[PDB]
Amino acid sequence: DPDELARRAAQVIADRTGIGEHDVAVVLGSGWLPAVAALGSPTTVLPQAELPGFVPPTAAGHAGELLSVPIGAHRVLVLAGRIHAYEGHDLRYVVHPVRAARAAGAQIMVLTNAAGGLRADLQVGQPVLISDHLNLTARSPLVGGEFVDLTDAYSPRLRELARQSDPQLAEGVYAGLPGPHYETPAEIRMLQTLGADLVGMSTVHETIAARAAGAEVLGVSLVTNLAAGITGEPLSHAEVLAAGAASATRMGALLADVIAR
Amino acid sequence: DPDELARRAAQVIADRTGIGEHDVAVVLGSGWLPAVAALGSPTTVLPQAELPGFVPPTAAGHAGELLSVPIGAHRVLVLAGRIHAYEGHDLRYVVHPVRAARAAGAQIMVLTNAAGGLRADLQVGQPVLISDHLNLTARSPLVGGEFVDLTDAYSPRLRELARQSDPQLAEGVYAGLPGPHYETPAEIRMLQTLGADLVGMSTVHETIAARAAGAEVLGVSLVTNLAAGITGEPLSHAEVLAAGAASATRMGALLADVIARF
Amino acid sequence: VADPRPDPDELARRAAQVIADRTGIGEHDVAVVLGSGWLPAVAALGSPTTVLPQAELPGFVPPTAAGHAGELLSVPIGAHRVLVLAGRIHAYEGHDLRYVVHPVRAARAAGAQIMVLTNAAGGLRADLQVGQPVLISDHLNLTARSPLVGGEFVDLTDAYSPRLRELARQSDPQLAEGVYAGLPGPHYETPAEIRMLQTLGADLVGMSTVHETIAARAAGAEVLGVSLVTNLAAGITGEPLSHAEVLAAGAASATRMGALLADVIARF
Ligand SMILES: O=c1[nH]cnc2c(Sc3ccccc3OCP(=O)(O)O)c[nH]c12
Ligand SMILES: O=c1[nH]cnc2c(Sc3ccccc3OCP(=O)(O)O)c[nH]c12
Ligand SMILES: O=c1[nH]cnc2c(Sc3ccccc3OCP(=O)(O)O)c[nH]c12
Repeated sequence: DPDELARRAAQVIADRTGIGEHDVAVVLGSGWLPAVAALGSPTTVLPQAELPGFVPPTAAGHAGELLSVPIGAHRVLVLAGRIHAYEGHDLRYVVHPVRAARAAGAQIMVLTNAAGGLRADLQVGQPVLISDHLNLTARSPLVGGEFVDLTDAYSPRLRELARQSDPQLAEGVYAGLPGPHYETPAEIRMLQTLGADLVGMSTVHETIAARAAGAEVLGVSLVTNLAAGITGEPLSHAEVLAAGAASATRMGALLADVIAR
Repeated sequence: DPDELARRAAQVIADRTGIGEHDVAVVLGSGWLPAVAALGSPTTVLPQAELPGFVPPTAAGHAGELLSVPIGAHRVLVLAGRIHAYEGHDLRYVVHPVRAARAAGAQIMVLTNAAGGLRADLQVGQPVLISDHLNLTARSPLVGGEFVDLTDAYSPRLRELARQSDPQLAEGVYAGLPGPHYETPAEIRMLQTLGADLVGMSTVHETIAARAAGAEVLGVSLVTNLAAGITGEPLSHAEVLAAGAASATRMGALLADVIARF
Repeated sequence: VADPRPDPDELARRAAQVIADRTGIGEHDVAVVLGSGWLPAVAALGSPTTVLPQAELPGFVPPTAAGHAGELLSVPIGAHRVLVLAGRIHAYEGHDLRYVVHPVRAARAAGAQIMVLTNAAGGLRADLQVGQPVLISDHLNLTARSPLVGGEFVDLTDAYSPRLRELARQSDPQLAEGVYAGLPGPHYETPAEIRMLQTLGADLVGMSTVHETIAARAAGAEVLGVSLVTNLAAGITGEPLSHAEVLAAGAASATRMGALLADVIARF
């Protein structure tokens, strides 16, 4: 049962961290690990694999670690790594970390990801606030009887708080696709026609599950590339990884400052 | 085998209703269930749970009802309560009511549903004829070697007969999505771009199955809410049940008067 | 009844071994998959040195179309040894995508560097005629599926090699190109769905190819895609044609396109 597995996970988290309740959770995606160094000093770090119901992250740069971090009056559950629908897991396992974080007390989820830019004026390494999403997976993490409203799924209030730390932050609609193949240029033109600004392979189900469980969501993409058929700056793979790591390191400090309110 | 479970269901329907043949079937959506109280004078009520093929092996709670209702010269099979794709069951169970009804002689399927309104002229509590659909589920109820042309899937002839009962009935394109989450405002703007007037969580597979089985389809949406991000108010299942309950007597009357014209 | 879930790479290796043994050819550098309406193309490719039933190869689900569909032919074309798969299986038949893309993976394991993937399609774009062959410039995968599993990534830029389209147009410079929308099927589209597909940039609509292209690119093969327009899509206006006119136009185009592919492959 998803709710009971979430309650068991939250019990182990409380016991292993010695913290009764974490009021904020952060899921770090691909390219986001460098944010850890700037978020704060962890009081506990443990493998996700030792938590009930957690399929260990396997994607390159997903540590598969949970960090407990004090940030002002807040106790922040940091999930360094997530699992993806393209790994073949039932969506109940994909959204279990978010349900476990809610059961551990998290009222606000920061969901981070890597994304393709669908606009030629986005830059590799640019952080982009998620204004909304397009679920283009033909799936839901919810079952019969769970009829959840996704108006303001990405809290306007949280984007406003982020812009108090960096008022220049861009925003965009994130298209969640199944993957794991990348898009054809014709698919990228279609996504622009459907009103998407960003493309990736996570987040939409985690957002739906977070809203169904009564949590507010702040979504942040790191643009790792311009999407198929959009020509962008000639960068080496080292320049792409370096630009991403520098933004992820800066965004850790920004998230710490925003969470601290 | 879907066709054989349909045939066995039709045999039991004939035996328990004492009616050899039903020429019309009505599927009542969430938001149309209360209309069963106001749709003619039912002579027989059968539990779907006692009919072959109706309940998925891992079905949740109690199955629905089937009623036999005389409406004009017609004997109507009314399916009160249905299986949705969002419950996770094979689409054979979503479309079994349509296939069982066809095997019992139904040449016309009235498929009803609740919908979010996208087109500006469509109001909460308005019945809307379905002109066409967008299947946005990436699924089909048909298996290999079952082909069907979906040109005029929603019989123009039946929409014209409905308009003899109420000549001001609007019509719109219905987008069938998986659900059960409601849409983001961004997804609603996308659906407007793709030409949807209505959004919901049923019907598209039942329509495909009906056409494949040789039945004509009338689709009727009740607008239970404006689509996400139009008012800015959140959406709830309570709105669908509330709009259905309030409209039940009107919608029952409409379905009776339209079916009488078939 | 149970699906054994064989490992794709090993099933492809074993299939390529049986293909080498039964054809007496160690390597096939080109593969051709002939879709619906494409059987007339077979004779113009050349004289086959081996013909065998697909069903006798490991991992091959037999195509449902019988006769000369469901065959593998080994055909010499210039300096090349060409693996011709007459018929395919479809996602609508309900099989796991590993079976849908297994023929392409088996062909790659037998040495195929280039895949020619042909299909039937409905025409959306105003200029397209029933019977017209159309080069695939790009695709829209509208199935919400992938034939790739966790950790397998592929860039689908130029999935349909511009080089191979240019070689096809050297053999017949009037060949049109268009974007193929791959749908699950097996129902055909409503007119409203077809107006949607036009908005999303599709010129052609069918029930195959997209997963085979993804699997081909992931395995390192170049792809040439060709649609035969068998019908105008739902709601698309055109001259009324009889069933006989439609079928005859297709068969004559398939014959010509067989000769064109023989000439193009000789220049690969
Ligand atoms: O162009 C692009 N198309 C589609 N997806 C992307 C991504 S995200 C991505 C891609 C492959 C694997 C994992 C990914 O994300 C993991 P997560 O951060 O969401 O946990 C970047 N660029 C593109
Ligand atoms: O705005 C909307 N978006 C998407 N679906 C809807 C529905 S339908 C619906 C909603 C909740 C639960 C079940 C529903 O369908 C059952 P049925 O009537 O088709 O049997 C109304 N409004 C919207
Ligand atoms: O209008 C159309 N809509 C959608 N699909 C089509 C097809 S393809 C097709 C249809 C039924 C069965 C199989 C099919 O594909 C065979 P293949 O050549 O890809 O192996 C033609 N016309 C339309």
